[PDB]
Amino acid sequence: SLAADTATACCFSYTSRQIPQNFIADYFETSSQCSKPGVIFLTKRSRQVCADPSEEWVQKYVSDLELS
Amino acid sequence: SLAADTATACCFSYTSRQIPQNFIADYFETSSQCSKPGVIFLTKRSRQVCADPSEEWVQKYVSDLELS
Repeated sequence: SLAADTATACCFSYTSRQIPQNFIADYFETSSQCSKPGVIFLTKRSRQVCADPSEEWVQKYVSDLELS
Repeated sequence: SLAADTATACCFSYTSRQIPQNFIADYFETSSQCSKPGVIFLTKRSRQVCADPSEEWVQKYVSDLELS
């Protein structure tokens, strides 16, 4: 099940404060074509939050999502 | 009326063939932070189409949208 082609989402700035984990609904990695490495978190209320893939809390949140 | 911050849409490739103009519903210019200059057209069926801002048919479609 492939996705219809579409503009690419990119992160040009990261959130400076960690999101409460109970807000997190999903995540996905941004394209490498983008200027900066990126993790976009999706909240329960469908807010998009750009995050630094190198930060530990980001890596933790991603891991918790993947292993459940 | 400002917009909630969000991942930035970017175009990393342009459509190679011109869209039928009666398909076009709206347009917007992509951020300059993006790698490439971009016009994203939005079709009646909400398809997103990346287009080269330098091409004449793109400039024409944008003009027709702006002046109506």
